[PDB]
Amino acid sequence: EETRELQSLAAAVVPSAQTLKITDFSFSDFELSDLETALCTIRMFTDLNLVQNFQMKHEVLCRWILSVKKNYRKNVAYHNWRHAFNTAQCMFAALKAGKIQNKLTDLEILALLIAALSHDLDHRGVNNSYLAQLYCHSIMEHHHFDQCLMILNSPGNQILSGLSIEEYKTTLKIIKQAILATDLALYIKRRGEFFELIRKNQFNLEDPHQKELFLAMLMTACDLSAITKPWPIQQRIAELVATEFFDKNKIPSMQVGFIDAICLQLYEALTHVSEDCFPLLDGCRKNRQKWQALAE
Ligand SMILES: CCCOc1ccc(C(=O)CN2CCN(C)CC2)cc1-c1nc(C(C)C)c(Br)c(=O)[nH]1
Ligand SMILES: [Mg+2]
Ligand SMILES: [Zn+2]
Repeated sequence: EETRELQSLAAAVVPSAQTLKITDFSFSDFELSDLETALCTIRMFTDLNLVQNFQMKHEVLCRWILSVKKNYRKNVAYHNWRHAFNTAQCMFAALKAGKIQNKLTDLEILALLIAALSHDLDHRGVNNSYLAQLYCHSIMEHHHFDQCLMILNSPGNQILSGLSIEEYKTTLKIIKQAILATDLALYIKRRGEFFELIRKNQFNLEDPHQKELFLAMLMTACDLSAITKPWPIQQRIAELVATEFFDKNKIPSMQVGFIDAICLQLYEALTHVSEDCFPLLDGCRKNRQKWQALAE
């Protein structure tokens, strides 16, 4: 059943980015099979020039995508492969349609796409604590990175084998920071600086410190990007979140609070960095109006 999936995936035609709607901010996966999401993932790698620039063999990338998909848990309502897949599509869309791609290096883009796909690996649900104890420091995100690394090191799955050891180490580090950044605690701590810098037109991507901060903010933006979706889609994703959160009348005001506290300023900030990411902010504002109206 596994080689069959690999055989079938490796033998399929990969449709264009246009055919697959993968450049749209309003993209939805509900109508896609797992196979189809795997094909969209290949297309994302190829059209970001990653397959070319890093000499990835087709069967290795296919196997890697399948390993990643398999290491999410289907029984988890929201934090599963479709969430990761959606997070990466949003990354792809921000890079392409959002014109973020030109601001970054090839290695940065490679790391971000891998991070996006890998950032919740082996997640067991927000209400699960499976522990050995010992608090935070982003323990879950460290686990996700560890799972990402293990897959990258797996026989037949080494899509980074084409990089030199120096490139490899640099990219692993970007991937690690990128995944660690999806800890909402780290986002809240590092937020203010990002907003402060933009507030004064002080923001500059050339400074390595600010580049790294931006990559962190970008990860969170894609991670949360379901609340930017067209209303019929957001309503449905919110169903999944609600299901995992309690594995419904207070939900509208929760969503408004979430949007106000965490989402709005982020998407406003992103749109400042790049005008073309505006549809994310527009979508987020549109969902605030819908949720608020429900809250009465
Ligand atoms: C849909 C069912 C209810 O979901 C939520 C409920 C509450 C929250 C909050 O963050 C609420 N608190 C309340 C206190 N406040 C300062 C704002 C933050 C987020 C969510 C939420 N989290 C997420 C992600 C972080 C998983 C998404 Br995506 C989402 O659409 N909603
Ligand atoms: Mg996470
Ligand atoms: Zn996530």
